[PDB]
Amino acid sequence: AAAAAQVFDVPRYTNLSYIGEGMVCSAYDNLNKVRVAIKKISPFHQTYCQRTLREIKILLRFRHENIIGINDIIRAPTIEQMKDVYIVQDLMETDLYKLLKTQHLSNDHICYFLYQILRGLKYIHSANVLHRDLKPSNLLLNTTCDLKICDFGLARVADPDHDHTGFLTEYVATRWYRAPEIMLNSKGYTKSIDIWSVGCILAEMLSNRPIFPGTDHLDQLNHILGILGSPSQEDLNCIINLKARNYLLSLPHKNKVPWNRLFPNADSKALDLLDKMLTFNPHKRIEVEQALAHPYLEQYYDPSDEPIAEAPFKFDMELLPKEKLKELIFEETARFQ
Repeated sequence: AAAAAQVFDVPRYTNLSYIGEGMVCSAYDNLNKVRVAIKKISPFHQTYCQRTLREIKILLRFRHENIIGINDIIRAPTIEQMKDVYIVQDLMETDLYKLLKTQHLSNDHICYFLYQILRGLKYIHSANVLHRDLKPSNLLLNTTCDLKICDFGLARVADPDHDHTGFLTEYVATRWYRAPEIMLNSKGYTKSIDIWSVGCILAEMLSNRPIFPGTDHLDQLNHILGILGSPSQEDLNCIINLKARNYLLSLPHKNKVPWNRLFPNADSKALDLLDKMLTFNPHKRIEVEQALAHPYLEQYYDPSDEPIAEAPFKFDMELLPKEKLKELIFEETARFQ
């Protein structure tokens, strides 16, 4: 086996450079005569197996310019010999997290990046899937500013009928990008959770800093309400959950901070769209198609060039012992043999 730095056993993928977290390496593709990214996955806890299968099932079903594809999957010919799985993807120079650490974005780059995020999200949502962890780290970029959404480990089939839960239920997705209803009464099974996260990304593109950098579960909601202000009577009436409603009523009144005061340089159309993505009430929050159609994106908007999914996930993929998930992972990866 080739050792990277330990076993990283991948025929047609010759040259090799390490790059972060199993482990990830750049390599050269001898069929396609391009460098590629290869993720070594060794998942066979139950947690890692459910995540792995879900991500493979989703990525293999999706085909879209603004969603990372799976080029290849390397594994053993038998379940017995299958210990690791290698996932081959397009090599992308950077991500939006790394870009925003060092580079101011022009309004034209902001607009183009936001257009590609929403065009990929339109496809995702059309497949009845929620990403549930959209953040700068999960938006890959190449040297010509093509953007691809990655990391479907926390994705779920949408289920708005079963989205209700108790106050401060545990949640896994990244704190700073979590919609306020996650902290109040939501399992994150509605499409409006992804639109909130895109709004947070747009704000981050405008200022090179997270707009809601909460230190904890409730601090995150306080950061949100410090900008949005206290929710209206009507938005609180939508919260039936008593502990969540009473929590909101316990908070000091806060006035809205206008977007143009936070972002005095920003295009006013960008701020009008930001406002509509970062709406407290998920029912009033803009839908992905409405965001695409917003005036800020008018230079790009083309519904005939914004495809929807051929094969949406009609039903939940249910939780299964490891042995079954390993077997599922084996079957799902069979086409690359």
